[PDB]
Amino acid sequence: MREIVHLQAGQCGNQIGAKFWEVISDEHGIDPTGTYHGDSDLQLERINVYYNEATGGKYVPRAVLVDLEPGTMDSVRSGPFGQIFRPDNFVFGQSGAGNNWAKGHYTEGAELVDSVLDVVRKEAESCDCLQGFQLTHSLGGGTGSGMGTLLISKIREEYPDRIMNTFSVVPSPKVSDTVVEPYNATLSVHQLVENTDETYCIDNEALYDICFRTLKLTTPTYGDLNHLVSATMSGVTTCLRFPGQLNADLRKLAVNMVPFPRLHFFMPGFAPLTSRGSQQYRALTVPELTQQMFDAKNMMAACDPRHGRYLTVAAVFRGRMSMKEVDEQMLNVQNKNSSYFVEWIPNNVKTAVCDIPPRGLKMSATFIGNSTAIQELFKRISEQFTAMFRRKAFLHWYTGEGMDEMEFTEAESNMNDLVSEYQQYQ
Amino acid sequence: RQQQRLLREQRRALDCSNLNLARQQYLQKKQMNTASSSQPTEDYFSQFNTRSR
Repeated sequence: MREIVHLQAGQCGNQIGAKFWEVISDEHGIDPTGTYHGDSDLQLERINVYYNEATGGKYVPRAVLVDLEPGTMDSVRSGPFGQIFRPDNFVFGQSGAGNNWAKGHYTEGAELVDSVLDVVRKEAESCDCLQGFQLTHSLGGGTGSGMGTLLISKIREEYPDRIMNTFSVVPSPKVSDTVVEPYNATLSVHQLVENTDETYCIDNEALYDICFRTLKLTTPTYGDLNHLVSATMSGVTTCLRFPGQLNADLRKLAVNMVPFPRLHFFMPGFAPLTSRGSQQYRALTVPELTQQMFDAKNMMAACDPRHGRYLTVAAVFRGRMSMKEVDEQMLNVQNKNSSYFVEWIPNNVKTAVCDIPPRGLKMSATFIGNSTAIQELFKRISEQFTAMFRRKAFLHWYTGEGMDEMEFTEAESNMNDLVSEYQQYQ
Repeated sequence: RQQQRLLREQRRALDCSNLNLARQQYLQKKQMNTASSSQPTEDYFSQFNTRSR
């Protein structure tokens, strides 16, 4: 009765969406064929938030799968959990987007956006009270960033009052794997700013930085970065599914977080990350989650919040804990250092507590901070957009799809205002 | 004099009652203290081996 419709597009979208549904299914006791084999009863109580119903105790997810080529839809169906997705939910074209924004947004995606909008309208009209949507896509691509911002513009004009959440993978310039990456990212942030209620900024550099430094993985891979993203994608929805002592759904975490409508770019972090060797040296308590939840070597964005000021802060706890030790640590972190916390908000931290911890741990947490220090991510894109654009570097790929040079001009000034909308609070 | 003796007896009976209550509360908090603090099993380690992309 508070359903969430999950949408994801691209190779980045379908490879986070494949790992995310591996995490929810374990957490609700669903086998790789769809039958409930759990042990407790609270797993089956609110399974309809993410899962539909079929014949014979079979739960098929409420997920929509979009791509512009059939090459990444076959690695989804050939995985461990590929047989639980409904076969109609795969929507795929026949020729790709080619790392082009405009083919995803005007040429190849416009003939495909009217076939996905049939699927999501079939599932949004099967929920008693749909809480909101989700996206998981990539801004450094052609179908995540081109068609994925064409669904958002088309969903928000048909279901406008709901929640439109995204988990965007913004590009990183230290580890970058596409020449024409600054053109796709600049033309999409202009479209995210007016059409999303929330947006979590994830950089692949800041996910490699955790596996080398914190988890001490000698071989990080894309299958291990997608579990850090999926663990915090289910930590924000944990009180819609399990009882607690202080609940928080998705709409409550957006009331206490965005003071002005254009300032909704967050930065996630997940608290108990521990290596195999240093496992036995740590007595994990409430003080030893809030030291890692708030640490600047832990954020899932390649920006340092010691250069800015926290506008607001979230904290979503799990596990059977005490409401006094949780509440004295949020007051403690505010009062020691008042240069990093803004002054026209007197209490910046919002806290929530659930009761059912994740698989294998007995306590966990999640940090969603709203920092002024996220403006150093857009400025660094916009020094490489206009380094290229003064010479008109790769522009003939884009103008030949039916664009103009003003679309590059209007989506550069409109993102340089979001820098100077954040610049007046630091 | 007999009513004063009765008052002393009632106070002693109540004191023995909350003495036994004190013992059972001590055992209650002694199994409360061991069930908050968490340790991770092998189920927390085994997911980071899988996946080769």
